[PDB]
Amino acid sequence: SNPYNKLFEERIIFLGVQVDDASANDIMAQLLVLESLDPDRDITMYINSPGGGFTSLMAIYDTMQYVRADIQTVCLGQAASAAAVLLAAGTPGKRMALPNARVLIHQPSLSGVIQGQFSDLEIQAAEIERMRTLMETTLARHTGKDAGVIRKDTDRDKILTAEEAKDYGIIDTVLEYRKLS
Amino acid sequence: SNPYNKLFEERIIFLGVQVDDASANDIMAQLLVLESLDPDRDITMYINSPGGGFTSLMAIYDTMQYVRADIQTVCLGQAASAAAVLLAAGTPGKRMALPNARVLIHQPSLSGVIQGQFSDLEIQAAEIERMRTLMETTLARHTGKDAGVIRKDTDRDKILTAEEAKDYGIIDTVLEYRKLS
Amino acid sequence: SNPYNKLFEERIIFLGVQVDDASANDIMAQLLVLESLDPDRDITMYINSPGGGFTSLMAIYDTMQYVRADIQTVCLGQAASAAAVLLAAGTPGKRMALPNARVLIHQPSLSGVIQGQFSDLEIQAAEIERMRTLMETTLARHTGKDAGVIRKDTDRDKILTAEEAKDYGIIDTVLEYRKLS
Amino acid sequence: SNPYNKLFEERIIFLGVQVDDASANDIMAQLLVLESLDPDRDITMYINSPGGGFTSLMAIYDTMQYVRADIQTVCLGQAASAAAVLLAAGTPGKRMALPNARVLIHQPSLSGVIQGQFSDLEIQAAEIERMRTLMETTLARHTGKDAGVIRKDTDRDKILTAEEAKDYGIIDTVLEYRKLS
Amino acid sequence: SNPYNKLFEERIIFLGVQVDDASANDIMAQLLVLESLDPDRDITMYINSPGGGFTSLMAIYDTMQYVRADIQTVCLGQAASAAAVLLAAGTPGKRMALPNARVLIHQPSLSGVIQGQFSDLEIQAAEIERMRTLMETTLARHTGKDAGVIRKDTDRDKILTAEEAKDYGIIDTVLEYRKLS
Amino acid sequence: SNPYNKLFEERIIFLGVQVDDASANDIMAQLLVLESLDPDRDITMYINSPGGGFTSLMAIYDTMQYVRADIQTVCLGQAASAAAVLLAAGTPGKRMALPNARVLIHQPSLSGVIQGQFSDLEIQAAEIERMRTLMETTLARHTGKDAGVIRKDTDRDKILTAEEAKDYGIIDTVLEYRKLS
Amino acid sequence: SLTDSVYERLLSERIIFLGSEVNDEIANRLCAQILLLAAEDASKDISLYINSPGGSISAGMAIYDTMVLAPCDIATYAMGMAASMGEFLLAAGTKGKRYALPHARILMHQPLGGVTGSAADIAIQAEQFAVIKKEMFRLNAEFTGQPIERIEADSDRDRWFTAAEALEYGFVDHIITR
Amino acid sequence: SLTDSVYERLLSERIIFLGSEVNDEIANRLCAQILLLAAEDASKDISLYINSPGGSISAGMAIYDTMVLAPCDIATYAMGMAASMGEFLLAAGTKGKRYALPHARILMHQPLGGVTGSAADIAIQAEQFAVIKKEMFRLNAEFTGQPIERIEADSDRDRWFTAAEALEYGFVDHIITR
Amino acid sequence: SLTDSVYERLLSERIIFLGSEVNDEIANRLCAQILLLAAEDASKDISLYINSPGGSISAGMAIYDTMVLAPCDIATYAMGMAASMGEFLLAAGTKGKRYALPHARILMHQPLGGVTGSAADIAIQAEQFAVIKKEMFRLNAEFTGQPIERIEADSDRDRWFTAAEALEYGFVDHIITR
Amino acid sequence: SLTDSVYERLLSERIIFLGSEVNDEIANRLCAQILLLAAEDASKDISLYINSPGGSISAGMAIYDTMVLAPCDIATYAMGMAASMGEFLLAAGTKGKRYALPHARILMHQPLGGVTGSAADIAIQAEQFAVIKKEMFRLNAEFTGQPIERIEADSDRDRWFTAAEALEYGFVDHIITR
Amino acid sequence: SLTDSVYERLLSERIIFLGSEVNDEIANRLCAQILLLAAEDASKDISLYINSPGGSISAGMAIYDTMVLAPCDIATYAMGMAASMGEFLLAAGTKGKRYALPHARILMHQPLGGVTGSAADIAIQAEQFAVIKKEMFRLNAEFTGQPIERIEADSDRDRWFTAAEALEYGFVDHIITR
Repeated sequence: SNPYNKLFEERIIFLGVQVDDASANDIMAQLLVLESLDPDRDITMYINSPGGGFTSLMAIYDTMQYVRADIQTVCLGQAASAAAVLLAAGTPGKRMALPNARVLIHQPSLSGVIQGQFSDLEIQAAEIERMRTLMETTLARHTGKDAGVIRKDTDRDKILTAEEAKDYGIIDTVLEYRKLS
Repeated sequence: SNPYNKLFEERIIFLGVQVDDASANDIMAQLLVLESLDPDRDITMYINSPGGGFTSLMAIYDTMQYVRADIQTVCLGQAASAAAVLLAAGTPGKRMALPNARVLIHQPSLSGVIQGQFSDLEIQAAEIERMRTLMETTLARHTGKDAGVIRKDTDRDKILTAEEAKDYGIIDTVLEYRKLS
Repeated sequence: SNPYNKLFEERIIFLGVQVDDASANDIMAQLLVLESLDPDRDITMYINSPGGGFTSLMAIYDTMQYVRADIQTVCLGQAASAAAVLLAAGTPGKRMALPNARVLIHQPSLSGVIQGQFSDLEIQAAEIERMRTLMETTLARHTGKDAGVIRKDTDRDKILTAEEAKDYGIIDTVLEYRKLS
Repeated sequence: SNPYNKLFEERIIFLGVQVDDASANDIMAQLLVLESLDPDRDITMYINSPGGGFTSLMAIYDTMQYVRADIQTVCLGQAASAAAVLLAAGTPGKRMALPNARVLIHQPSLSGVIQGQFSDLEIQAAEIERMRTLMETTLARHTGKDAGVIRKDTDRDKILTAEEAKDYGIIDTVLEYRKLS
Repeated sequence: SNPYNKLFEERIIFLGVQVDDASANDIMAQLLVLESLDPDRDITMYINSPGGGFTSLMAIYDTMQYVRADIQTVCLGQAASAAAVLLAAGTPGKRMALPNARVLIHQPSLSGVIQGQFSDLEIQAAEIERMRTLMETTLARHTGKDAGVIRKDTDRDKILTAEEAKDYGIIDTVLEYRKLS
Repeated sequence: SNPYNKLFEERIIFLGVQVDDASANDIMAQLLVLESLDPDRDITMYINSPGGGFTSLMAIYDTMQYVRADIQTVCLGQAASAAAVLLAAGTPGKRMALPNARVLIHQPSLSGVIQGQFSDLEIQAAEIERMRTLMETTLARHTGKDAGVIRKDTDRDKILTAEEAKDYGIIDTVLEYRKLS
Repeated sequence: SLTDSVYERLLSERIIFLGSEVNDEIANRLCAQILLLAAEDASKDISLYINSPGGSISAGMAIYDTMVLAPCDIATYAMGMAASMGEFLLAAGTKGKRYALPHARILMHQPLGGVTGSAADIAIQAEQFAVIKKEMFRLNAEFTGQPIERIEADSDRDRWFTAAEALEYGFVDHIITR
Repeated sequence: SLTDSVYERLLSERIIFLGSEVNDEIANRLCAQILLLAAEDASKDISLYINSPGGSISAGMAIYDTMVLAPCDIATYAMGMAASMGEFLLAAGTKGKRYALPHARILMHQPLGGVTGSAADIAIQAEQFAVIKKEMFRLNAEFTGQPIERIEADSDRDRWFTAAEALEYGFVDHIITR
Repeated sequence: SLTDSVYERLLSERIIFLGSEVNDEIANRLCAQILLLAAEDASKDISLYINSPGGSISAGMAIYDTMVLAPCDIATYAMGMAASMGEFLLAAGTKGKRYALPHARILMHQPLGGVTGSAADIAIQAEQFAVIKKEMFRLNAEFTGQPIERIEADSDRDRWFTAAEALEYGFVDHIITR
Repeated sequence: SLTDSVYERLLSERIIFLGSEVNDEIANRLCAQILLLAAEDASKDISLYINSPGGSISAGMAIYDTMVLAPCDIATYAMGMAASMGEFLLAAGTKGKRYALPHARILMHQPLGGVTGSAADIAIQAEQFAVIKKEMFRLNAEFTGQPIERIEADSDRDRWFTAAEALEYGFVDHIITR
Repeated sequence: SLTDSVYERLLSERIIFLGSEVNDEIANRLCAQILLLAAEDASKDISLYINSPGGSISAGMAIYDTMVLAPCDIATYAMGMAASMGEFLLAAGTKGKRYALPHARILMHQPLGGVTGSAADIAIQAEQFAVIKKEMFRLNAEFTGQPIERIEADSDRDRWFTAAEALEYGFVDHIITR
């Protein structure tokens, strides 16, 4: 079997560039299946992604918190926007990142049910404020920072290094390199 | 086997973004197969979708009510428009949603047999009133609200939170998070 | 195995949106195979479709009547135009529909051998009258209504509810819901 | 296995809408394989098609006559133009059609090696007369009608019903329906 | 297994419409494999094709002559242009054709390494004369006709019937039909 | 298994029209795998191709010389431009070609890292002179001709016949035909 | 453009052509031409030539009100089709000046309105359409001298009139022969 | 545009060309040109040059009625094809002024009408077509001086006439040579 | 458009260019230009410059009959290709006025007619083509002063004539040098 | 179009530009301009400005013969490229009037002819090409005052001449400086 | 076109704009405009306004030689970018008449030449490019009054000059303020 499938056998979910609502459903399907196979074993989620739709990433967030097995999160590469919520969402003591990892706190982009309401500007601006509120609130619950602080940083597109992400409360540890020579 | 297929083995149907008449047939095929495999075991349907065609979602609704096995419904993410009917349609005591789930009551969009009748405006407006009547009636049967109340909310695009959805009669419980740390 | 294939094992043919001459051949292949596997066992055909080409749906009609095994028909969702003939064509006592099913009697659309004859208007209008005659005649043989009555309704795009379809002779029974709570 | 493959196991070739030179080769491959598997067992060919290229349908015709096993032909739906030759080509006593089957005798369309000869009009008109001669001659050998009679009907796009096709010599029997109720 | 694969098991290569340099490589791969599997058993090549690139058809020609197993050739349908060389190339006593087969002797079309040389007209005209010389020479070696005779016929697009092809030296026998009634 | 895969089992690599950098990697993967499976057994490479990118064909060249197993090369059809280097590169005594094979010595085309440097004309002309130098040098090492001689022929698009290719040092033998009649 | 050159020369002869669609773009072009000709000289007639399958009901009404406010008689001619709004316009020319050529075909029928927007909007557009259509039928009854009941019985069917029948019915006052 | 410039200069010489299609767009352009020339000077003839495969039957009838109402003789010339409606028009020129050039080819045949809309509409369009076609045949019989039975026997076959035959048959009064 | 401006200025000098295709559109444009120039002043010559690969046989015949009926001498020049119908036209200019430039290339050959329609129509188009082509060969024999047998022997082969050979053969009366 | 406006104003100053391609379309446009200017006033010179990569050999010959028959001196200027047929034309201007600007680049080379049609046609086009090319080389030898052997030795190589070299070689009579 | 109308009105004021690309098409348009203005009145100056990223080196040289041969002073203005050939042209205006506006940006840099054709052609185009570029640098050294070594040191780097720096360097004689 190809990797990804070997990774699934090892209870590893790899979250990549496919961040459409359509793929969010695959991540949720993977979490639901790994929990039923063995509720007492950790699930590792690797994150390397340029954010994604906020609505579907919140659906993943609730699934991750719903599931009984601990989920640990590892940031490889990128954890932009909304993926930073999913990174912070892992079980405390198990949020990890590699040294050149970058966590990017951004306002969520407009997506979800934006089908074609007439007052698109009043409605979509309202959806944006709601999404920003959820991102700020959700990160505050998982990082320890007041939502007001998170907003100030979110509004400025603050980008955190793997070490800064610890100080900001997203990462518990920065993974060491293992140099054999 | 990949999830989705593992989910089917566990009697779980995952209803996502594929909400075309063509996919409605797949949901019905899954319900018909799970019932014949074991009529006495519950079927879990996970719902995360931006509505869909009303005509084909009503075809699913009748299949769900036809089937002898209890169907329980879980809203992950979205249950827009017409998917809210399918969410309400699960067996009472078994309609569930995650906290950031949003149930969106909207008038059904125009679809189905809209092949090219000459008087498209008189006919399609008539189809719309019929579809609205079915949505309002169907939700009233499953939520306890008078169809007249549902119409007032439907006409205003009311969006319900997972908790509001209980008060509105769509959800029996809001699923708890399981925080291990 | 995925449903549809499980349905075939159970002798169920699911007729959906794929109503092209190319797919009519698949339905006929399925009927021919199920009959040879066991000529004495019923075949269930589920119908949910926006009509289709008349010529190829008549080819299915003859195959259904040719086959020794009883074919029972269930309307889920739609049975528009020409699919209503196939619905009526099931063995009497075994034509069934769900309550929100709609059977739509329409004149057949122009298809089949319309390759590019010079006098397309005289020829295609002649094909249309022939197709209308077959639809009216075929429904009369299976519904009990005079072909003249069927024509009057066909010309007005009459749409039948699952209950009206019994009165009109297409459906023998309307399937009950099985509410467990 | 899916039908078509089950049909092949039963020595049934299903000739449909795929009537390109590319698919003619598949029909010939199927005839060559069924003969080698068992030269003494009948091959059933089901025909439902809007004609096709004449050149490649004649290649099938010769393969059918070359093969030692009897080939029986059943017209389902259409047997337009050139497919009527293949229908007539089955072993006498075994040419069959369903009641709503239509056999359409038409002049063959222009295809085959029409690569881009300079004098396309003189050459292609010559190819047309040659193809018409082969169709008329081939049907006369299998129907009993003089080629001159066939030409008169061919030139008028005569369409035969399943019963007329017996009188015209293409069909030996029209298949009965089997009504169980 | 599907035909074509059953045909390969029986040591049959079916050469069809796929006559690109890319597919010429598949024919050569098939000849090389059949020879190694059993060098003493005949390979049957069925030919039904609208010529193809001359350069890649000559590559097949050399492979056919290189291979120790006898190769017999059967023309079904077409053997246009360059395919007539491959037809003539089979082992003498084993070149065969069906009665409605047509062998078309044509000048080879321009292909191969025509990448974009500046003097395309002088170079490509030179390639054409070289290709014509090879076709004329190769057919003379396999048909018995002087290359000068072949040129006179080639220049006039002479098309041979299955019987004429014997007189012209391409076919040793014309295959009989096997009429069982 | 299909040929190509049967050819791989027999340690045969078939190099065709797919001469992109992307496919060069497949040829290298095949050489690396065949060597590890059995370092002491010959690898046969069949060549029939319209050159390709020079940079990736040199990557194949080094892999071929790196590998411990003898590689023998057979030219079928074409060995244009850069493929002539790979043909010459086989182990001496084992470079072979069929009689209608043509080896085309051409200057290499522009490819590789041509991403969009500003001074494309000075840089790409420099890459061209470097590539020409490698082709001339590499052929001299494998053909015995001085690189200066090769340049004179390369600049004139000299095309070698299978016999001329022996005199020019690319081919050790021209393969005989095996006529059985 | 020969086509536009010919129409400008004809516009100077006070002749306007309606050759297609009667959509919003065509209605605005015709309204502009009627207003222009009336502005240039209100003492003279305008001749409107119709050969059109028809179009949107609201577009046809814009043309009609412009024809009415313009202070000049408008003659109308059916020179092929005068279908749906093409008929409405034909019939709306002034009395004694509605003409048809012998092979003209007049179709009194209704527009389809057209469905656009969300389900919520479609349900509203349909009411405005029903109102406009009711006025179209009232006006056709007045133009032809028929009971409104006949206008509805005929407009709800695809009933074509020959030029001779169109005259008898009241759409046309005269048939032009030579 | 040289093409449009040449046609405007010719229109001023009272020459109209029908070079293609005879569809609704072409018919409206020709109708506009005939009306314009007759309006400019009704005392003079209009020369119509035809080189066309033909087109829709209703488009050809619109041109024909315009040719008839226009108060001026119209001469017609077959200068290549005069096929289907192209023949109808050719034959519809006035008597003594229908011409063909020696290598002209005249095809009396019928239009196909054309199939559009739903099955319900196609079945109706066919009746209107049959009616128009019957009138086309009556008029060709009158134009050529033939029994209507011959017009049908020949128009239902793809029967081409040489310019010399077209004259004998009555489509053309004179062949132009020099 | 400089291109169209230059051609209008040349048309006023009574010069017509045939630079491509000889399809139905080109033939109608050239026919219109010949008729226009003859109408403007029939006492003067028209000069036709040809540089064309040729085209449809029926298009070339339309141009030819127009050249003949026009009451004015037409001079023709081969100023590159005069191939197929381009040759027919070149050769059809009047006698003493057919010219070629020294590097002109004249190809007497036949058009291919062209295959369109259903098999039933193709079989008919071919007969009309054979008839037109037979007339093309008769006319080339008359234009060049050759037996028709030579016209067929040469037109059925891709036989190019140099300007000097074209003169000897009779396509051209004079070669223009300076 | 400023571009076309500028060229019309220049054409009135008897200046013609060849800025690209020398394909059949460009050759016909230039031939038309040369004929027009000579027709307007044959007592005056025409100045041809060349900045072109070249093109088809037959297109270049059409321009050349037109330049020769036109009864007026033609001056030619290389104001960038004069490549292939661009050189042929440059060199074909009259003597004492062939000019190059100092940074002009002149390429004596051959056209590629171009491959079109079936293998049977390609083999024929190549012979006509070889004949035209042989004449191109003869003419370049005459234009430059070189042995034909040098013209072939240089035209078969991609040999660029600087403006100063082009003068020494005989393509250009003068270099224009100020 | 307002854009072309404005430029024609400006061309009559003897003002030429170079707003983009300096490709072969732009160079031919500018060369035509310079030649036209000088032809209309050689006693007056031409003002060239430059706002361009630059382009092909051979296109810029065609414009430059035309500027030089034209018998009239040419003033040049940098009114945004004068990059690469845009700078070459700016600097090539006559002395005392090279201007920059205060926010102008001047980039002395080299063109890339451009790679086209087969590997065999690319290797040749590069030599012609190297030769043209060497001349570009010699001319910039002469235009600015710099050692050629500085021109190379700066042109081989993406070194932008402010308008004030461009004046000090010698590209510009004056800065225009008001």
